Amino acid sequence: EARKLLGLAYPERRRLAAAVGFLTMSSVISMSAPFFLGKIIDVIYTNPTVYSDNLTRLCLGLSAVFLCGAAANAIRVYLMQTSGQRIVNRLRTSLFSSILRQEVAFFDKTRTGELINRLSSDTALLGRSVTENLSDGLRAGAQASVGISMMFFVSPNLATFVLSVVPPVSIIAVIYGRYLRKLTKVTQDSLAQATQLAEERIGNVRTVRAFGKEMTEIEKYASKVDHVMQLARKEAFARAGFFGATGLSGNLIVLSVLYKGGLLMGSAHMTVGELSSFLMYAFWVGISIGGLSSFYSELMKGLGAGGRLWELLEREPKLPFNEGVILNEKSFQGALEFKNVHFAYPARPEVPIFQDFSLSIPSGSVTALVGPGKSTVLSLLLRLYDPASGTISLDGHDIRQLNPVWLRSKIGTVSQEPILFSCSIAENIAYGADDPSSVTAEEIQRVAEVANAVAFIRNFPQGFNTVVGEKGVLLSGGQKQRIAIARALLKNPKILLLDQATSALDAENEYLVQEALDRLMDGRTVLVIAHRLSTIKNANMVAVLDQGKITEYGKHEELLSKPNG
Repeated sequence: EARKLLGLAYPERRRLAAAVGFLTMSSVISMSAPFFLGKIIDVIYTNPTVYSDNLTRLCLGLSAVFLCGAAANAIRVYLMQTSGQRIVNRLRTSLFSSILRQEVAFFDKTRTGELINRLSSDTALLGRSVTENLSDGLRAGAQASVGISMMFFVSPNLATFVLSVVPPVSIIAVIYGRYLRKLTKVTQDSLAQATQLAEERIGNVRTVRAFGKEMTEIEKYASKVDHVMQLARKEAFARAGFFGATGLSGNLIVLSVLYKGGLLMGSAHMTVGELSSFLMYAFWVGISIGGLSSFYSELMKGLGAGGRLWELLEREPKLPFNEGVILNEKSFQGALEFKNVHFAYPARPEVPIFQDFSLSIPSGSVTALVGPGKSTVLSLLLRLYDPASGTISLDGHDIRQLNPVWLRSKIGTVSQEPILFSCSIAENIAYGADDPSSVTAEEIQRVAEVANAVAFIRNFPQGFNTVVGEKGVLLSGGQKQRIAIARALLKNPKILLLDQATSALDAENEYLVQEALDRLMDGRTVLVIAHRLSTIKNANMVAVLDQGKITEYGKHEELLSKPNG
């Protein structure tokens, strides 16, 4: 905890030291200002002598001290703010890397709102409570120490009087401040309860009107708001008492401090300037107390934010993200098998997902699953989740030992409703390739021509640089699926995993989709998951899944003449 907070400021060792030096300089040459003002006043009022040549020099000299204080304050502010920024940036980048490196299963139990809030709000608190708050704390502490210590040096007898009435009175103020707060909380609770009755009923005007009971709601609300009104009166009385007592006490305390200082004769006589210095120091101490209180509150909030931020950066990923082996050397075309895998979602272990599999995929096949949960094979083949009780083999060797990046690069998937990123079409297509920057302009046009997407990609109102997304230029479903079809062609997937929408679409544009969605059967091992009979009659195997198991694993001819039907 506290040991790790020192680590954050370790990159900034030289910047922060200068800030503390300039802070202490400013405090020193700012708490010796009341002392000189007393001398200046005594030059002209306690005994005027015969005060025009011994006054210009003093003011002219003190102006220089004021200038130095201003410069020191400026430099301190600049250094502290820059250090805060340069710590917050590092925290933000490291937190984003740690979050993005984690496994998929973590995002199921954690909402995006919490992660975004940690990414923006809490980092500001953790970067401000280690540099831009300790300066204020140190300044407040120095102010209080120098103020109280030097207040005894001017008049000890009057300093023991100001520490016998101010302390006990301020104790009552803290006690009296909680009564008003609890009364206000009570009134606010009653108002919230009354409002919760007026939001439900407006939400159900249809049912409150069928029976004809509408006025009765008006009297119920009237009674509730009257009850809220009566409790609010008891708050006003206490507030009036507080205001009167606080004004009277302050005025009488100042008058009593002033009055006593004129009756001290002989032993400790107070010239005009010394009284002014005394009063200034009292004010300074009064400010410093509130400074300390604010510092403590801010420090506690900062520790609260740090408690949550100090966790994601130190969490081990559940499954390996790198450090694998790539066999390559060709001799690999979609030859994968299953060994009766059993697993449910890690998010929900209640209902089973896959209880049995005996499915095999050969080279140059258009094998097609069918049934009624069958879409989760997509998740398994790309190594996002992990089998619980089973084994997936790819050309003898299993997919566990392989490096996930190369495996996910070779396997390419196409769906019906694809997520579209907020960028130009000239980039989204390049997103498939290994290097999105190293793409020629004509390659995008050629790929659009292959997928027949030039009808809209070239002819935008903003051209190729159109921002595509849910906002602004809304692309149609057919076009936004044709762009996805064109996306995967650049990475040359040896295994293609299509998908079928249950809801039908317009047949006017169906020719282009039928020329890209299932016309990509260019010798690639394809596991089409569809329901149309055309794919069933235009493929090798039509294996059927039902009740979490594989029943039929024959070609189309064998399954064509079912024993029952």
